[PDB]
Amino acid sequence: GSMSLQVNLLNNTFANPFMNAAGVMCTTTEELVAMTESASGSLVSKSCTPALREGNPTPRYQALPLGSINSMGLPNNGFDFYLAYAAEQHDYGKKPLFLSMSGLSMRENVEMCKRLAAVATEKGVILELNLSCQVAYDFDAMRQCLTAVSEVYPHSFGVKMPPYFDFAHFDAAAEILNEFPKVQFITCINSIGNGLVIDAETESVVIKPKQGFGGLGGRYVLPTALANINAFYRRCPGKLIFGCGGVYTGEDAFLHVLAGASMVQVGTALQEEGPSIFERLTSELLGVMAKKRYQTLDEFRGKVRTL
Amino acid sequence: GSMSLQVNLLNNTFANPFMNAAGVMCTTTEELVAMTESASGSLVSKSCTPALREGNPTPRYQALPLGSINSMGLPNNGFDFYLAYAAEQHDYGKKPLFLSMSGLSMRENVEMCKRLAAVATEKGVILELNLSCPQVAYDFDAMRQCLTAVSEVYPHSFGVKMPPYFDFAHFDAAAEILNEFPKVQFITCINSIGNGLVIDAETESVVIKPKQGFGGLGGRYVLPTALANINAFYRRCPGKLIFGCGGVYTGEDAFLHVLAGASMVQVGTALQEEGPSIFERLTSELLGVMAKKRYQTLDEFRGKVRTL
Ligand SMILES: Cc1cc2nc3c(=O)[nH]c(=O)nc-3n(C[C@H](O)[C@H](O)[C@H](O)COP(=O)(O)O)c2cc1C
Ligand SMILES: Cc1cc2nc3c(=O)[nH]c(=O)nc-3n(C[C@H](O)[C@H](O)[C@H](O)COP(=O)(O)O)c2cc1C
Ligand SMILES: O=C(O)c1[nH]c(=O)[nH]c(=O)c1[N+](=O)[O-]
Ligand SMILES: O=C(O)c1[nH]c(=O)[nH]c(=O)c1[N+](=O)[O-]
Repeated sequence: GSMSLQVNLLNNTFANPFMNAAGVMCTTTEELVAMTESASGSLVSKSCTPALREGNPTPRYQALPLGSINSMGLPNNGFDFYLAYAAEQHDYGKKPLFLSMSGLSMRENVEMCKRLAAVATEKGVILELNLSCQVAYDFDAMRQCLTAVSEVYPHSFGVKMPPYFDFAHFDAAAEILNEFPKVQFITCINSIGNGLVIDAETESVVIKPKQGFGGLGGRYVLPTALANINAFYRRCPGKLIFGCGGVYTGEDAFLHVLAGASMVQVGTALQEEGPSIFERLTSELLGVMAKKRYQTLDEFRGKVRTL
Repeated sequence: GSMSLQVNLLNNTFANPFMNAAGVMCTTTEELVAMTESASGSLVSKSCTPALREGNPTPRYQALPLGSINSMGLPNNGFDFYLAYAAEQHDYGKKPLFLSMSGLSMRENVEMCKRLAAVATEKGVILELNLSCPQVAYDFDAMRQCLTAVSEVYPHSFGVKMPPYFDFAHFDAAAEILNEFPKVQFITCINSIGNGLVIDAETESVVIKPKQGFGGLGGRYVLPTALANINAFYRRCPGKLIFGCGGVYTGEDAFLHVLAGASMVQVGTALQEEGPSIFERLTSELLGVMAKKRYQTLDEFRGKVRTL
């Protein structure tokens, strides 16, 4: 049986659906290069602000048996850096590039988008707009953010969404997203926000910022991620869903795709394993498909059976 | 060292902080009796509606390696039934009783509370008002109005069962509302992480029937969210007690709930999977944890989680 993890979307061809989750292993040149050199089908740069940010005091990330918790504080090299990477450095012959943007205000997103436009046009970098860096838990702030970006940014882009936890919210968020035809992918999900990990041995939290509260990733978040992927897969039929959350194995990735994911992003697992993980994941996902007699992702994407 | 899991709150003494989570093993008489006969410090009856509800088509619960997912649909024997249990059958000599209430409207809650009042007065049953039934607690206006309406007609302290929140803006907003109501003397954090979707890779299907497979997550999945909420509310509602609920499988998990601020610790998924004998193991495990850590009482470390 001939098989393929190839994905075609956004006027690009991807060798496989895998890419890093924004913020994981994608902050520095070396990381971006490592992601480019990896087996991943794509990569996305660390969510950027107009200027570099040191981020939060450490420890600000902690790997856990069931995932991770982090309150990084948006450390990044600043927009110029990621723009320059996209404009001059990235080898688009190897794989497409997503640039994650997380302006701390509408104005910042507008100004970065205005500059990104030309690089997107010339080089084909694709914006993933981080709406979940809060913003998308305020549907008005979300609408305004998307409106502003859509107004100034003359390309399709995607949005990185925080998880929602009820249909009213799935419906409200989809309704808004569907109002913006430039939003051509939706990445579900960012962390499950503000969990609190307590180490029983130390009787303390495990990250320093925010009294130990931080975003959960990893095994914790898989059913929430699947819920969100599928929810928006159903509710935004005009749009692609990128899955993100709880992917450690080809099998997990298979679940993302069944739920409706086109690309599958890997955060916590990648953080722990390094970009070699993509060789394992592609292999595993092919293995899963082989055992299940699938040849292409199209054959089961979004086809999760309900009862 | 002499150690105690005793908890004292709302004019009651509890042998230990453990109780079932509302909805787990507390729907029928047999279940309520078993929970009463168990080693638990307390119990709470299945969230009730004014009339019986058969709930959702099955399968509507699935135990999972990392917890559970359910969309039960509020199956319950109806308020009269739980009121009768509280009025006539429950052995208060054994342990205090909580009655979970989940009217589908403000009016329903008001009408039940009107009737619950006398029984609370007479027998000392304590209301846990479910504001997170699959959503009042994700609508702050509704929440305030609901608490106002209930507070108007219910002349007793009670607690509220909250859904998890996921940011400080919501912890603040929720806490601000709850702090407006002095009758709200405890807050139970948390109900399920709502509307997860479990997909069985083997069957390529969801695992519960209602709502296209979407359902509330419990168990290991939810512990850091539960701890976050417990602690968030513990911090923001200093005049209230927090009951922890979410992801408790061991005395160590319970120790974490208490460290985060919990007074009572509710056990849902783990209890579903192990039955009420779990309470002997949990009390034993928590005591063991405390002995190792040189704590004698829950007071000593409740809410004392160290930040960096
Ligand atoms: C250390 C770390 C940094 C992250 N940085 C970003 C980021 O910059 N932008 C973003 O949209 N998400 C960021 N995330 C969230 C991830 O992109 C992903 O949504 C989340 O971790 C769930 O995926 P996982 O379960 O594979 O970890 C970060 C997560 C981690 C753990
Ligand atoms: C089968 C089942 C039924 C439940 N029924 C109720 C209920 O009637 N009222 C309520 O407030 N919560 C209900 N819950 C939520 C639990 O009370 C608890 O908030 C949640 O499961 C998290 O606890 P856990 O991790 O120990 O399962 C139910 C949960 C399960 C799994
Ligand atoms: O703190 C982070 O960098 C972070 N952590 C996350 O888990 N998700 C994010 O979106 C972000 N962010 O700021 O873009
Ligand atoms: O569907 C349930 O019974 C259920 N399941 C939960 O996980 N939480 C609830 O509050 C409720 N409820 O209706 O009261």
